[PDB]
Amino acid sequence: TESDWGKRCVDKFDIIGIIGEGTYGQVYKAKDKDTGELVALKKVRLDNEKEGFPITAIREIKILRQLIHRSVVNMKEIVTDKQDALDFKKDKGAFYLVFEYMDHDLMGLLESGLVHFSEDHIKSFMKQLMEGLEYCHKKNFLHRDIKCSNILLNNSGQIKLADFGLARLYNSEESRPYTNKVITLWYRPPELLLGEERYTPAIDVWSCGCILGELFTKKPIFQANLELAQLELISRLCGSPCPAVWPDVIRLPYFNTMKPKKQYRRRLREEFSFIPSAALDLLDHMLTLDPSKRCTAEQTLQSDFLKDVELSKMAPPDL
Amino acid sequence: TKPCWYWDKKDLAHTPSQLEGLDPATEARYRREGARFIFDVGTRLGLHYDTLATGIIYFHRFYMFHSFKQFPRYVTGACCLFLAGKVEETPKKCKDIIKTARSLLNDVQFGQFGDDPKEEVMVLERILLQTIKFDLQVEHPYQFLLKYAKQLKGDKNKIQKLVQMAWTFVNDSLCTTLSLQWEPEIIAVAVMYLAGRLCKFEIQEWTSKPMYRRWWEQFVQDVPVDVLEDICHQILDLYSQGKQQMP
Amino acid sequence: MSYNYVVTAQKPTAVNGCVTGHFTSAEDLNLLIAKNTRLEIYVVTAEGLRPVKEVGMYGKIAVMELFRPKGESKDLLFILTAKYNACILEYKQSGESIDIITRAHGNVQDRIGRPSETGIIGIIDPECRMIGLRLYDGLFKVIPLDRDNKELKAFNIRLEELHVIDVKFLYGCQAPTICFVYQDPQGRHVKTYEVSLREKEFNKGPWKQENVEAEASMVIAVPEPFGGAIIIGQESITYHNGDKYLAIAPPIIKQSTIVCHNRVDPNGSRYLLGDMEGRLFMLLLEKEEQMDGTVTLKDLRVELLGETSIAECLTYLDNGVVFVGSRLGDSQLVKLNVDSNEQGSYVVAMETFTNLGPIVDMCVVDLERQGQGQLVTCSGAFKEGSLRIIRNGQKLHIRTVPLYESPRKICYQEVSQCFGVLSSRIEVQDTSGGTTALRPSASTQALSSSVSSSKLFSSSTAPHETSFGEEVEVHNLLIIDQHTFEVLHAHQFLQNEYALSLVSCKLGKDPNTYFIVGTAMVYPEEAEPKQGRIVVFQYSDGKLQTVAEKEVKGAVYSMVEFNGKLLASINSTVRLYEWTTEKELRTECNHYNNIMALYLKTKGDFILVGDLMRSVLLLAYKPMEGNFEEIARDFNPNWMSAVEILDDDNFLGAENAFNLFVCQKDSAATTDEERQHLQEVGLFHLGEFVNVFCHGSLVMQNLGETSTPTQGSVLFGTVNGMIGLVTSLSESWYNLLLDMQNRLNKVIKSVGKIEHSFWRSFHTERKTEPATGFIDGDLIESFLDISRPKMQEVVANLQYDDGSGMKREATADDLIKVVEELTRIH
Ligand SMILES: COc1cc2nc(CN3CCc4sccc4C3)[nH]c(=O)c2cc1OC
Repeated sequence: TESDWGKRCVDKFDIIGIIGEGTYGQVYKAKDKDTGELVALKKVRLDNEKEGFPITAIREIKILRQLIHRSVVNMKEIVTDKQDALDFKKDKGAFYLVFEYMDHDLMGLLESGLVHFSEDHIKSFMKQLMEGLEYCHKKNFLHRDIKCSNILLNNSGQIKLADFGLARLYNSEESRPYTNKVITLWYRPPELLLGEERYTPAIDVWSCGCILGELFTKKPIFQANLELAQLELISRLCGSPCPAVWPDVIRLPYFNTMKPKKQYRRRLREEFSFIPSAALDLLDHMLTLDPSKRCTAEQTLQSDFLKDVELSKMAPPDL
Repeated sequence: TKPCWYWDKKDLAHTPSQLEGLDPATEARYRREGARFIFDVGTRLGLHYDTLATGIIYFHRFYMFHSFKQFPRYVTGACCLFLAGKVEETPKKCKDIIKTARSLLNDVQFGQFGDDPKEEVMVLERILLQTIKFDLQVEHPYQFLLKYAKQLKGDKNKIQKLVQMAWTFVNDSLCTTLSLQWEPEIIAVAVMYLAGRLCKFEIQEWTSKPMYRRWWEQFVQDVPVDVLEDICHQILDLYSQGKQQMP
Repeated sequence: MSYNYVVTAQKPTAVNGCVTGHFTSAEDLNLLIAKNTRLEIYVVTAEGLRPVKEVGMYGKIAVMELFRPKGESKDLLFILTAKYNACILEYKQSGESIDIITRAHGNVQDRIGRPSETGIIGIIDPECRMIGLRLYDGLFKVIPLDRDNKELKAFNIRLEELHVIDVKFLYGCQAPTICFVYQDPQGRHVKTYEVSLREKEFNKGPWKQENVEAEASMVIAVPEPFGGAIIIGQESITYHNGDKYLAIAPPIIKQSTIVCHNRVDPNGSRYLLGDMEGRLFMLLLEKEEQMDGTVTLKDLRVELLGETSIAECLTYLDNGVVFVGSRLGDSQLVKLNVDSNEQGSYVVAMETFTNLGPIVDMCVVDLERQGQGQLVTCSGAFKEGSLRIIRNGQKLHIRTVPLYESPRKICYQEVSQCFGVLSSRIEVQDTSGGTTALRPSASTQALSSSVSSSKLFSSSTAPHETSFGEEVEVHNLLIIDQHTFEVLHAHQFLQNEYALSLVSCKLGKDPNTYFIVGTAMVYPEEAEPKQGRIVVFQYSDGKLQTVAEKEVKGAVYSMVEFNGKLLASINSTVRLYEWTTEKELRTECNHYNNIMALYLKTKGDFILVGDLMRSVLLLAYKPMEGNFEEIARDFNPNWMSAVEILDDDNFLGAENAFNLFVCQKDSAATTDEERQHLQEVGLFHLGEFVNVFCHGSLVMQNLGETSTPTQGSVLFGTVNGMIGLVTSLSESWYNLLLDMQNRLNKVIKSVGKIEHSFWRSFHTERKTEPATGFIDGDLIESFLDISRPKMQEVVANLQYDDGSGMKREATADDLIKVVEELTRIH
């Protein structure tokens, strides 16, 4: 049946090339020999033997067989290298996670400098992204590494969220020890820079807001190489972390340790004056320092900017 | 889409273990010993209750596809717990599982691990993943016992007594094939049903529908009393075969 | 890591801008000509321009303007680079010593902003109170010109109009006032604001908004006798000033877009207008004086003067002399006469200044068998199209072959003692239903001619409607003699067929040498071409014969001969064809993991592929198997303009952001993933747009005499005419020259005080990285021009790391010899 994963052989795909390099293996583009559908194969190397099957892949197999959404990438199946019939122990062959193929990634469309996004294109893009994030956040899953690299785009304008390698469940009743270094620095929330370690789904919202700004400027908003340098850049635009705008900032580990040069005032509206008002309000709410005051995913979908968007009119990005 | 993980009691007469000449009593014993091994080892390591159960469910499902005579059970158990830790985000190093297993198993038992215990366990992971068809997410009776009980209102102390007695019954059912016969939701109502009988409580009074004698039907729809009683019979059988008494 | 060296063989020749004023002395009239990164200062005389000074800047010159603030004796120069380096410059001369003073400087880049579509605009107030900059959509940046602003500090005023076409400061206002054309969904409009330095915001402008032509392109600030502004469009010219409104729409300007303007008479009575087809117009402001004594604008008139080169910028000098500054063709000095000549023209060319124009393609060929090599470049565009033959002899000797049509690709076929050149010419839909060419050109002035009769796409049934006046491209293959450079034959391709790739080679066991062209059927409706041809031609006995054609399902962007087989890239696919004994192409194998296989280069059984957005991929042909294998890919995303193979492990690429990089096989065989990862080992901001990499050298080296340390030779041509050379170094030579650059950068004074390290940093809108693996040879070659005192300062405390001389302290004369050896590679 369709559900008996781990048995079908990778022979069933004609490998077309290596589309990317992943955390646990290299990612290949392949055509299905039986149907002709183009897929993406992620190689899992269990030959490491230090801790067996990578947990980053386990998270993606566990979570993506639960999540069904237009804007969440789909894992079609899991296939294997030709195994050793005589002995099960000797076998070191690897496993491939089959995903739907996506024509491009946002970083690539932007880094190559080719794409131009209009307001409506940004609406169709953000509406899909936030709708996907809501599905995940309502299912009590955290993405934990939202980056332009991980937003896969079809030429048609469909968006799918993809790398669930750092995804974990969130419990309101139980605050749990989490890893305080999840999202890449350019898209990392301020709360985690100070090392909260017990964080909300708001970490992902901050990233998606950073993407919203980046779609209007065509340049990433907060680019730095050091955690303190990022806090300063964020502080210049969103304001310096202070007790008045973020009451519980003091309970964060590094609040005394990490400090901006000045107590900068918030200038988000001024520096983003060119952004349409309907969107600017979204950015100010998404890039709010306090995780408890930062808007939710659903609230973004019930915003003047994204609420009245029609996904049927998926106006393709200008390519 | 998703695989079917439930059999009929009658089907357990035809596990690989049975067909290789193992009798029903022996396979049942092996299942209890392997499950309790997973339980005790993980408890020594400080593991969450969900992590213990997941390892146990992997274990029970494994021996629906393989024979106990070809896969030593304590190696399988250790591997199940090892994978369960990564699935449930309570990971442990394989060497630590082996260390604890050595403490708990005598030298004959630890013989199953062979000359290289870590290797025998790590090697099995490939077969375990393929066997459980990479369907790693598992739900357990505990969450439903708590979700369903939260909707009971009445004497705080009588309901808490109901919950703990039922929770004990959930822990004991992991030693049985009930995990392979009924969805967790039915097991949760069944353990509530049994404890209510034993404590002489009438649960319907605590429900929003106090004159609905079939209180379970708001929680799990379409559950016959026969199903709920068959489960109760199987749980108490463990209490009559061993020399412990209904809690 | 990798070590490479990059030098300029020919400096940029395209004129990016030109201004005239009183810069060197309050007395002389100067013409400042800006080429990419180069500023040329001339003194205007009646006989002709006199050169006085040339400086380089560590930046692309984006804005160049002359202003004279109250209290200064002479004009000062403002320049803004494309990396947002701003500065104010002064000319100072002490007898024979000429130097350029940096009076103020700073970088005006904003952390958050959207670069505008119509590019950086810089204007200065008529009272020299402020400099206006339009860098980002929705923002106007003001640098106030006070004496104390030596760092050029500035502030932003919110601008409601996000899409601005053009802006100028207006003459004759009570306050500093800007006039600009902007676009919103309702069309284009002209609007005014007043700029308040005290309030640091805009105040309501002197006159109301007026709706203007949809393609309104340029804004002219009209001098005080009249006041107001003129707006130039595609069909109409309009004048605006409060209540006054005029419009002239002479049909002559509709034919060709007007791109440049310049004021002739300081009063504002006459302006020069130029268009893309090279026509020069006089725009006349007819005056009417009322009894009140006030001077008003009565009417506007446009008069055709003649033809010039297609000019990016125009500047009137004196008498009838106009400087025609061309980026697509040769820059010129032309005389405007009051009386027309017998042909009806008032324009008579005086001098012609060489511009290698856009170098679309080029090849190196040893025409005279002199063990040297000469460079034949496809240069220029439209009526300025030419073939330029370049040889070394101390200056470069350049011979110009005019084509009067666009040259696209060139390849040399020795067997036939001729070049094959792909060209396109513009025809316009005419009343016959066909098309008519605007002027005769190479493809029409061929001795013998032929037209493709292929029936491949003839089934059509796809409608493409034509409107009278629309332009089309007509593509040809030209057979040009290598000695006379006379067009022997021209072959015209199908209607709507674009010639994209050209090679000359023998295939298989076929002894005949063929010209092979790869084409794409281009219809305006299509996002990406879906039909194409590979055509095999034979040039024999003065006639071109069609030998074979292969239909493909896409555009044949690039082709290259591969071990007797034809390697061609059709859109995403990279294909290898065999040439059968029946003289037809037969497919052997394909590679499909590409978005757009724009560029191909080969060495041995290895193939380097350049992609529109996926950087470079190293493929290999596995002869044992008859297929392709991916050796290594560059996973860093870049948009390629040209690629070249340096050696079996190093690969050279050019980015559309004016950057260069080198990728190498990671040479670590521990994991397969390492071998599949190309590590970008070199990063370098070139500052030019490289279209063509080409192995070869222009110097006549026997190599029996001392060989320079540099090894290998790659020449490249750029959009601004710049020709450069890339070569490799040993680890020892790189470190010496690198350590020296750091020493040279501390000693040498930069114009505008621009840090050299900043200039060469890799730069996209998104990223900035320090340069790596590249020696700026133009910096190294400047050691020989710095003062002897300065030379000694550079060589202090220097030790080598070469195995022959374990550690060798340097003298100035020792390094003078090392650099002089390096200047011999070009
Ligand atoms: C590791 O994450 C993934 C990234 C992916 N990127 C792309 C875009 N490609 C388009 C084709 C090519 S040629 C060289 C690079 C590129 C990028 N397409 C995918 O299907 C995809 C799937 C993934 O995981 C399931």
